Amino acid sequence: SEESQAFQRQLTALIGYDVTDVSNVHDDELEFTRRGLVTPRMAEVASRDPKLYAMHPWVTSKPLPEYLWKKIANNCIFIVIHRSTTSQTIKVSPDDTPGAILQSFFTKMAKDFVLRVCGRDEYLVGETPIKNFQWVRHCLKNGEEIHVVLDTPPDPALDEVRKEEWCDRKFRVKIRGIDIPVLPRNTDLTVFVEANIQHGQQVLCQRRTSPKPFTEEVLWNVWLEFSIKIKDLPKGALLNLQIYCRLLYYVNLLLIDHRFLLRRGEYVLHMWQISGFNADKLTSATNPDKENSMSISILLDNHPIARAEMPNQLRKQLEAIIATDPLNPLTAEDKELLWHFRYESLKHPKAYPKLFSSVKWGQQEIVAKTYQLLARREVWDQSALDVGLTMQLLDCNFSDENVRAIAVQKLESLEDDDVLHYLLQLVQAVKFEPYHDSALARFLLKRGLRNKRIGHFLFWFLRSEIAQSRHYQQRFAVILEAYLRGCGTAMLHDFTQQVQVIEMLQKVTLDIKSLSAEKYDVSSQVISQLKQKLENLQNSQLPESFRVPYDPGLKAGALAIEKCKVMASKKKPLWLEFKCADPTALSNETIGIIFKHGDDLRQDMLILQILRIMESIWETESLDLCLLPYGCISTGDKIGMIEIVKDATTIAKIQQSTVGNTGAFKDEVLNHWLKEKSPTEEKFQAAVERFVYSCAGYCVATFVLGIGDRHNDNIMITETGNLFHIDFGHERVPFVLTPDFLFVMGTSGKKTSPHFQKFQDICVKAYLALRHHTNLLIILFSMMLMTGMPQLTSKEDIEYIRDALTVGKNEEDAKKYFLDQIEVCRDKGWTVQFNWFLHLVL
Ligand SMILES: COc1ccc2c(nc(NC(=O)c3cccnc3)[n+]3cc[nH]c23)c1OC
Repeated sequence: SEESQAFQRQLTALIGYDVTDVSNVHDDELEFTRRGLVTPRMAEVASRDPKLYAMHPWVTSKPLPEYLWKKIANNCIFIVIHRSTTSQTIKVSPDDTPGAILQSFFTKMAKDFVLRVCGRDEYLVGETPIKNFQWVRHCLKNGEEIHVVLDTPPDPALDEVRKEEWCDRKFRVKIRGIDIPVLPRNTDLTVFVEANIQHGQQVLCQRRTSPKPFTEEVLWNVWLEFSIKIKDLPKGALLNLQIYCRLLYYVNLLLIDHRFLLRRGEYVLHMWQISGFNADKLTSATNPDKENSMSISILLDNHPIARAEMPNQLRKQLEAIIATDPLNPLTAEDKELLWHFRYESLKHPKAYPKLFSSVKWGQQEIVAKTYQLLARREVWDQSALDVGLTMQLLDCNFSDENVRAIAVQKLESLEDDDVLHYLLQLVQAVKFEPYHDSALARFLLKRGLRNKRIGHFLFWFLRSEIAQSRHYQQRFAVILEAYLRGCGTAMLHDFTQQVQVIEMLQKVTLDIKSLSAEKYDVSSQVISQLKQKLENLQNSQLPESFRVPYDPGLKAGALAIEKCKVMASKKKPLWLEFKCADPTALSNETIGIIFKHGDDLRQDMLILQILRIMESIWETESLDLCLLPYGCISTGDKIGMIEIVKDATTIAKIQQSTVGNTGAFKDEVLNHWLKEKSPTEEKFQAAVERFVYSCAGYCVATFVLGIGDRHNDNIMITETGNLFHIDFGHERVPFVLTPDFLFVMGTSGKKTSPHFQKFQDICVKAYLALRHHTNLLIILFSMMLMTGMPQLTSKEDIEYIRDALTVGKNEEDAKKYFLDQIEVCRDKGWTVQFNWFLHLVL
């Protein structure tokens, strides 16, 4: 058809990659997966409720934390309804449904409709108590009043989805040879090929070639015989082919394909080059740069596939192995114990990761028995979702389809609320699937299509990776295409505007980093063309309005060209401010966006999301630490959108206003600065308060993730007392608790204080609360390192967090350890901060 072509061309542009193009393939797994995804997509599209889909109530089943109940001192919540220029305030109880509210307002004044929040595409509707809406919980936490407009439900027809048209030999590979157009480097060290049979980052078996000269063309013409039988290869096994002299080049080929056939025949595989363990090392994708890249050539000639009583001290040993954290290596002795007593091990949902990584995947009969084992899934199926546990089964240690589906099965009882929390890490976990079609991919697809807020973020998380990693762009592009094919015409339109806006702003942030070298002075000569360039696009190019990618409820309109600037940084970010598109917005404030180029913007995403998780983990134990994890979305290569928090300034800038000299710091400017911004001694008091919580929150959070040692430049504070770290994109100090912080805390040097006793109190409460979730945190950390960073040590980088969380200690030792950290920051005072300036001559 012809309109099926126009729309494909559309999808391509939304995606930033062409899923039909086939220059860089060697089997049809990608196409097959496009076909396979049609079914679950269509099922979820037919299944979802029109009305609730269009309105996407954002809701939770969690209780209201004690610290938000305190703010309804009366069992009544105030809601303010609007006509056009008229308004009225209604008393309501926290167990009231928005249904029970519209009628008690219609009975109120009486001389069909829905309540949507003023200034936003957000809605209070569906059978949920209003205490349970996220907007309502945000308004309470922030002391703001609930503003809502009476209007019509959005026509569900706007989400119209378009109709779619659619034996016993040992294993052996021959290494023919290697080639690369341009070699010239060091000189001539030897070079060899190493072949691994791999399953779940476990090497089943390994053969090398002879060493030989590193010329632009090397040849071996050898059969490498492996020790494994063909019949013993498990589904998901990779042939991992590596070049040394030392690891220089890698590529992978799936030994068994998406059709359960053994891979046979000739290959010429274009390899990836090491930079100078991580998720990139595992990809089945070949390098698409056919011209510059090293290739290897190989031939595959080789086809069907498809209890009693435990003694006492053994149980103790078993149970002691199970109580161990996810990063304690299992001894051979440990593995046999788990395996031989597998059935006793199946009663402990917690044993599952260690049990399934006690399996000899390279023996067919053992795999069989493992599959018979997972048929008895009573205990697993009946245990409560432990997200931590489930993530472990989706990391690089598990390549078995059946082990990974019981993890995914567990994810099914996450409510949208929790999915949104884990959504980025689940997307990144797609990098550990052996095949493009997975239970995990389909979970994401389904949940994305069932809820617009999940859909939206799923679009950007996938597009973020599609634009910046060649290693996985093909896989993620197929998943996104599948998504965009069922999300609906209103969302496609919405997406199209967002992509147009960031693309236009790219041709801008583009030509501007250029105009002043690295000299930090920003000429008005340079803000000349910025303003000119913005005016340009405003007429007949730049969309009327766009959904703010990191805050999808909010609609940005026209630039406020006057307030736009180029920021002072060595990078040259755009400081952009937009008008709100929504005439019902209560405020007149601008939407400020930093548009930033030339940095790993994905690590900032990873870190910020872990922060949000940490807040929720704190929520489950009734704590509020007033983090401010600002919005931040990667749109493409080295480059994206970042939310500007209002009335906020850098600590550094605060230190450079009164005086600003060369490495000099003052203890009282911050405190004084808070007073000058506080119009009442009251509001001043509320500030010192927020500072104590926010300061402690960042100290703990940041200690734990090992990102605590920051320069002043990258710590901010709001006029209203909220501290917050920025720019996580990659003597020492565990965190930033400097004398200027301590002076706000009404303390100095040796002595104590009321606010400082509190600050220590809150740190300890918060720390030991994360230690209750030790395992979840280690798995997120570990996963972040593998799918997020440069190079990292499978036992060194990752183990930082175990020591940071002080694994294996009683609550008392741990409190001590953390309180010692506070003392370390005290001793060093201004030292490290000063060092930065010192070194700018080293
Ligand atoms: C007045 O200058 C700023 C005001 C608010 C800012 C702000 N910067 C923010 N973030 C950043 O500048 C930033 C840079 C690179 C990577 N991530 C975050 N940031 C995140 C939330 N709010 C803000 C301001 O510039 C220093």
